[PDB]
Amino acid sequence: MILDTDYITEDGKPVIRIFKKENGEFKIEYDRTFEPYFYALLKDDSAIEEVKKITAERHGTVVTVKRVEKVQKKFLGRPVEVWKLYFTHPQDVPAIRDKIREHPAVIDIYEYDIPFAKRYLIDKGLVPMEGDEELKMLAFAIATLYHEGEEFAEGPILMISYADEEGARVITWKNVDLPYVDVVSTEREMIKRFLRVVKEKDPDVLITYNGDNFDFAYLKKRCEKLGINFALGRDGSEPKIQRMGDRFAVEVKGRIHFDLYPVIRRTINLPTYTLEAVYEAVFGQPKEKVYAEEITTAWETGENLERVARYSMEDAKVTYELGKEFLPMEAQLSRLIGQSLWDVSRSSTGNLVEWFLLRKAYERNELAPNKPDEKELARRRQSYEGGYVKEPERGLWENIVYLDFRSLYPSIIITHNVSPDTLNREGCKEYDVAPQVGHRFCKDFPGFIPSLLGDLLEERQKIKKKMKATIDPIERKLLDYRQRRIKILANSYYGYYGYARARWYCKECAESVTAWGREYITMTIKEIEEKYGFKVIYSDTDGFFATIPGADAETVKKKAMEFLKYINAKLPGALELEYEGFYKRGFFVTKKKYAVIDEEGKITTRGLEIVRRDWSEIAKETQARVLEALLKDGDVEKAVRIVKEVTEKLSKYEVPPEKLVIHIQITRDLKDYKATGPHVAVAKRLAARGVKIRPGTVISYIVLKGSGRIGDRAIPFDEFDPTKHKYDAEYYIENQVLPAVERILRAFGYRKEDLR
DNA sequence: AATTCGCAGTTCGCG
DNA sequence: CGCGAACTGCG
Repeated sequence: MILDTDYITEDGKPVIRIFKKENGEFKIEYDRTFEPYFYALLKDDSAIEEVKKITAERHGTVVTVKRVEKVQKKFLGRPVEVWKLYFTHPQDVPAIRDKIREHPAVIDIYEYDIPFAKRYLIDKGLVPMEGDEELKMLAFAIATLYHEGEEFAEGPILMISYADEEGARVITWKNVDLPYVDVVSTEREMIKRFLRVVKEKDPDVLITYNGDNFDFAYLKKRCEKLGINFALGRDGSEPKIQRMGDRFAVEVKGRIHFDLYPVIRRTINLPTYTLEAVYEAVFGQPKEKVYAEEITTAWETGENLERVARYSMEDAKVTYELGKEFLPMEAQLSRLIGQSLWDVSRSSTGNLVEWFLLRKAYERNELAPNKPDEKELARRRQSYEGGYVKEPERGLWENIVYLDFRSLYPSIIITHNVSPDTLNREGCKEYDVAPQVGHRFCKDFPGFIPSLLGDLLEERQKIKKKMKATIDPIERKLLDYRQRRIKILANSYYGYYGYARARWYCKECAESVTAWGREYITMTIKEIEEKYGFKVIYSDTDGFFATIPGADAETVKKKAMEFLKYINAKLPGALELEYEGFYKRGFFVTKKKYAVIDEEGKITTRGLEIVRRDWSEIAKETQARVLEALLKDGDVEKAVRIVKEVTEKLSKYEVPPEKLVIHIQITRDLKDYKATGPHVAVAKRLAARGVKIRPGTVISYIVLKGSGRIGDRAIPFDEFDPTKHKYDAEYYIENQVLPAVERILRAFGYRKEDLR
């Protein structure tokens, strides 16, 4: 199993290291034969010996073109000849590429920004995380001494906890009377003991929660103050702290540093991403938070350190359990994309698609288009029309079916062969023409993307077959993760086409996909209404809700099935309309906001305040209770009574403050805000006290009694003191609870004033 | 740093 | 000074 690749330099030459786990044994394979390269398109082929002779400077060393070679490649499906330029060292490419490009005899250069170690995985056809290897995992966490106003890591680390399959332990340098606590005499001894634990356990994976931006940088700065060689890497190196623009990321050579924090933020939608909230959401069990003020207080007084150590132990324990839950899924992502788990677990959609495509392009001798520079990025600013959204027939409906297309956009891409290499390609026998926008797509050969998509969807079906047939629980589950990752990847191609930073950006492809989607859904709506007598209540992009106004539940179901047989005989290629479900009742509030109830009483909500982090729990819970009384009991009277009891509890200050918290993400640097809403106001005051506020921070605040601007009486919920602060009961009535329920209960004649 | 589609709370500036 | 537009966030 390949874990990662990198390179080191030996006598001026790159040596690739392949880090592997084979038969339970860690191995480093060295490859001295791989040459960095990129491609150049020349106006005339005699110009090569001119550019073959260009040189650059790399702090000290002159940089030469090592050697050149003419190759035949495809570019967007058309044959092309280019010069492959080889170099001695990968750092030669950034030093020289701008000067080779600026040459008047060079039309353009290509594949000039591919990191050497990732280039190696692609060109050698190596796929990380393949095979039957069990990885040894170890989670760790730290507790630090924090004082408001101090610089980062001016205080000592107080405890280091770690956990694996054998249990969890805490190292600390004060006496704590617990069996899982190991006491050493100093902070230096604690770090050194932790280093020895990691060396002795020799894990393949180090799991942290936000270790990229807290734990390792804290450890590093203490190790600098204390004179510790923090040799965590299997090659004896220190953790390598890389700038990723906004934040940092930390590598441990020969291991996989698996930071759960970027993984969870991209995998689950939670109102906040504290370790306690993530653990409770994933496993359903509570985890108690101990705050920095309490930790520092316990350390300086020497009292109740057992509580701090138990919290520290539990941090490591739940980090391990979360690592066990999420690492297998990320390993399948790594195998599918063909890049290291470290990389893919820190990457966004656009990057992941692009790395998959670069590997496929290499496999097919397709030269990669370049990323856009500034002038092209501005040229790609234009938007295009998206999915069709019908204004709902608002209100309460009975006996509804939902019909939707199976994977509408992937079906369109495959059926109509939508790809930048087939777009208006001249000379073909056959074309499909996008409605409205008119783009033509050659059908004579499978386009690059449709071909990859079709392979993906076919592989996913084969995995589902192997899953049901396989006789192995571990294999069955890894297959499940793989088919889920394939679905996400296949569903990512449409948006990637419209992504202005994409190498294979194609706005014509993107808007042809949406145009066909609009044509299929609106034509299907027309057929069901005109030929089958349905009333379409609401429709959004790839599906619609419909009923037969005067009909009973069984009539609606059966005629829906008849329509499906009718319409699917008319739909071309991979387009397929499917029966998604029957809902006894549904309430449609606005576009993209509705709730339905199935025959077993399960309520599904979409777009409603109940799902949003920026609405208080008291409002969300009231909306939920109103929707239960309407959809399940058909009892408007009960729903109104519910609202009146909630508004009465608020005005008597009987609601727990925890149900009044509003969670809102900070999305940018605080000085970049043109306007200051309440969460920005809270964040700015926290940053004034020295608190680290970065994009992605979730501000959790409560609105206090007073008047004027909400932001002027908003405070972090952590600071809420029910003895010195009064929450704004009227604010949570008038701005939270009543707005969330009013738009539902208006359909039955009630105004806000009859609910207070 | 996937897309376009959508709703709505807060703040503020304008007649 | 009530109203709407801008800003903002998150489905």
